[PDB]
Amino acid sequence: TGANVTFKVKGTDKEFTVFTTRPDTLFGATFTVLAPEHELVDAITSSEQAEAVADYKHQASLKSDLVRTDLAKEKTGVWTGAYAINPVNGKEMPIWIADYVLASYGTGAVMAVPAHDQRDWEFAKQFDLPIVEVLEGGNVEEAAYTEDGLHVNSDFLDGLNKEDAIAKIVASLEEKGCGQEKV
Repeated sequence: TGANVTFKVKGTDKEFTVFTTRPDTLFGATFTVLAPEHELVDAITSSEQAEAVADYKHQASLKSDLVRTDLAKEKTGVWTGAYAINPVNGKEMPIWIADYVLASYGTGAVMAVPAHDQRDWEFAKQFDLPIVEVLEGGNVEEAAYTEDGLHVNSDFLDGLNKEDAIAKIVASLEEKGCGQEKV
């Protein structure tokens, strides 16, 4: 009961898809995270980042899934040198690779919404990435707010609930060809 969302890689011919349960949190997506093992990684890595990205892929391949998805472990990762385009507002989002995302978790790609996902939150805090609230009810600078609330900072989604916003966002994307609901 989710949605596939497609992100273009800025300045290239490349794209990747993320599967998300919460397409309505799209305006809160401040970066994207690919599993170190994702197919796209080598293609979009900048020449400056290439060596750190290779050391990081090596290090992550030395860790089991269970270790990598252990919430208590320090968050770890490296910037690819590339940016993704948010299909709803064209904003640029850095593309990082990180342990905590597995190649088998969905598409191996997540749109990170640190304000409302604990793992993304901890990664954003670790790496000083921006945190933007889109569901009201919490204090996202101090703790991820992982519950439902009315939308804010979300343009045409402002004031709606989960069911409503999911409907509108999905329509907006299917019409553009940048998304679609998947089961």
